[PDB]
Amino acid sequence: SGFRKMAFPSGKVEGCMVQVTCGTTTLNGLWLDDTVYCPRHVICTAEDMLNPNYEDLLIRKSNHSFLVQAGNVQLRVIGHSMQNCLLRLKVDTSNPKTPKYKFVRIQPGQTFSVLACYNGSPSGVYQCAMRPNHTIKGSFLNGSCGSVGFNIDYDCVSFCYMHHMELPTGVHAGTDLEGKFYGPFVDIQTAQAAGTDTTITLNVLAWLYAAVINGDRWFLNRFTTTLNDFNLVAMKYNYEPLTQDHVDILGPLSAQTGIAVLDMCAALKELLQNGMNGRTILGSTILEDEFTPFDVVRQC
Ligand SMILES: *C(=O)[C@H](Cc1cnc[nH]1)NC[C@@H]1C[C@H]2CCCC[C@@H]2CN1C(=O)CCNc1ccccc1
Repeated sequence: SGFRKMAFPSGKVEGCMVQVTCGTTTLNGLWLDDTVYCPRHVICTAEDMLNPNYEDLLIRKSNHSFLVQAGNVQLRVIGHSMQNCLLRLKVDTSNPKTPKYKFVRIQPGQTFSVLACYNGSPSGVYQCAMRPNHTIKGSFLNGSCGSVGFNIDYDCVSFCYMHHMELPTGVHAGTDLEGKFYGPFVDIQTAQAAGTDTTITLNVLAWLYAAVINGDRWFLNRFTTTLNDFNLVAMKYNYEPLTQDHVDILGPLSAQTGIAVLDMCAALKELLQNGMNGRTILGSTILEDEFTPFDVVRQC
């Protein structure tokens, strides 16, 4: 019993973290086989950042402009190239701790584990959701660029996020491991806004199932609804529409608890319309939207 934010074990990813320095900037990189990936902004000076022409900045650099350190071992840079908003540095040593891995582009609403690193050194691990507005609500400080987000399936690490920046609102923006930003952002030091966020309805419902699996039942009722009248109320409270595909995804949880999806939906409508009246669900007064159905099943 019990239900916690739970990250994947981070060892496989820890063995890939290195330190990358260019001039006086030090930030993290990811060392897979004979390649190190890091934010290309590592090459910018204070002035360059404002309005960088990265192709111009990079052609001016050479292999010895980059220092890569793996623990206290220097790795020799023998090649460099641009990979959208990442640099790809080729090193003379293949990482012997390279796990089975792939690069995935995470979708809105999906979760991943973040390994926050400073100076090439892992510092903490936590779960985050890709927000509908293509930001993550992380916890990152200066020096954390290059920190990665990942999931694990069996043996295989699926890297999905590399951290670039914090927006003014205090949320975070970064790239996939092909170097393409999530969302409308650019790697310039200018104020950028994200779109208006919305709540991840599928995840809220999953969490409500988790609550029931853990014995929190007060918010259940016998009121029911159709998918359409649920959606009308969702829209009013800035919740994502719920689709039949989403309903289907909740099938196993629904079968496990004996609570039909639309009946839980009726439970959520009531929670949205009248609040909680001083009570908690899994210890929270907030409707939690960063556990997916999969995170619920895997844990409960
Ligand atoms: C990187 O580690 C940091 C991540 C962070 C900070 N708080 C939470 N996460 N982001 C660095 C930040 C943003 C990027 C955006 C793209 C262009 C470069 C820009 C550099 N950033 C700075 O804060 C720069 C601060 N001054 C500075 C000047 C010269 C060289 C390095 C840094």
